[PDB]
Amino acid sequence: SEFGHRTLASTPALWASIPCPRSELRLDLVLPSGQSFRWREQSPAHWSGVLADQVWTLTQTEEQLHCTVYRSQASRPTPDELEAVRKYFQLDVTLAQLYHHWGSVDSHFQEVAQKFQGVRLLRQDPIECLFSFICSSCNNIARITGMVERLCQAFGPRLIQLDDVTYHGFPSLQALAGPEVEAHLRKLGLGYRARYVSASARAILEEQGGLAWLQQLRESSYEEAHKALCILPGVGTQVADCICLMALDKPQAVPVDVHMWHIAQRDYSWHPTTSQAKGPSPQTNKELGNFFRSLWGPYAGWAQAVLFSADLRQ
DNA sequence: GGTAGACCTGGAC
DNA sequence: GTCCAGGTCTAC
Ligand SMILES: [Ca+2]
Ligand SMILES: [Ca+2]
Repeated sequence: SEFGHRTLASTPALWASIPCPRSELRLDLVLPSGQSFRWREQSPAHWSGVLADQVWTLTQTEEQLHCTVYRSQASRPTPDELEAVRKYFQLDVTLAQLYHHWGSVDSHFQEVAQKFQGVRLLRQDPIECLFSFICSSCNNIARITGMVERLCQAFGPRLIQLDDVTYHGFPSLQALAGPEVEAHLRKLGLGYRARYVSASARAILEEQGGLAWLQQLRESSYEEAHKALCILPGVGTQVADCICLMALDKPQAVPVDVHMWHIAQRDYSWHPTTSQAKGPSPQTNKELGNFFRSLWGPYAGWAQAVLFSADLRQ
C-alpha cells in the first residue's frame, strides 16, 4: 500500500539493504536505549525516525540492515542516502573487535556481552544531542522522549506525515533562542528544563559564536570539548559527557549517573579512593569515570553503553 | 572547598 | 501520597 509506514513485506521495491550482521548492530537494543529519543517501532521490528533531515524506517534480518526512506516519486534509497545511514550507525567501527578487547580485559564485561551483542553508539547531530540531553536531567527515558517529541513538534520543521504521525526535523538554534520559547516549553511540560533550553540556545548564538563553536568541538580534544560544553546553562559533567560520547566523537567519554554507580558497586565492588564522600558527588563521579576509562580503554564510552543498555532491560 | 536543597512531572511501590 | 528517573546550579 502507498500509505502509512512501510514494511519489508509490504513494499519490496522500496527497500535497500546494508550488509550488517546482527552481531554488529541490534536496533532493538540501540534505538530505544536513551542515545537518541526520536525513533519509534511503529510496527514489529520496524523503526521510524528522522535521519539526516529525512524520515526513514529501518528493520534488520540476520545479515542485512534494510532501509527505506520517505522524501517526489517513491523509490529505493540511493547509495549516498545509504552512506548517510552507514555513518549514523558508525558501521566502520567494528563492534566485534571492541567486544573482544573489552571482554579480554574485563571478565565481567565478557559475561554480559554474551547476551547483549550489537550495542554501539549512534553518531548524532550536536544540536539535537545537546538539547535532548539537557532535558535528560533528573528524568526517565520515556518522559525524556515525550518532551523531545513535543519540542520538535512545536519548533521543528514539518517533514512528512505517515498515518497520523507528522515527523519534524529537530529545531534550529535560532528557533530555540526565539522569544517566549521558555514559557512555551513549560506548557509542553519541560519543567525547569525549558529555561535551560532557552538559555543555552541564546548562550550559543549570543556568547559563544553560534553553531560553528559547537561543531568545532569535534576537532577538539575530549578534555577541551567537555570543558567548553559545561559553560552552557543546564549542562553539567553528565550531560557534557553524553554529548561528547554521542555527538562529538569522543569515544572515551563516560557518562556517570545512578545506573553506572549501581553497575560500579554491584559488578565491580567499586568504591571511591581519592574522595571523601561514599556516594555520587562531583569528585566521586570524576573518579568513577577515570576508573572505567582505565578499565576499558579509549572506547570506554562504548563499553559503558553496552552495560547501561543491559541494565535498562533488567 | 565540598555539600544540602531548590527546581518540574508523569508514572510507580 | 511519597518515591523516582541518564542532573544542574548555587547558597552556606
Ligand atoms: Ca536521576
Ligand atoms: Ca553549566
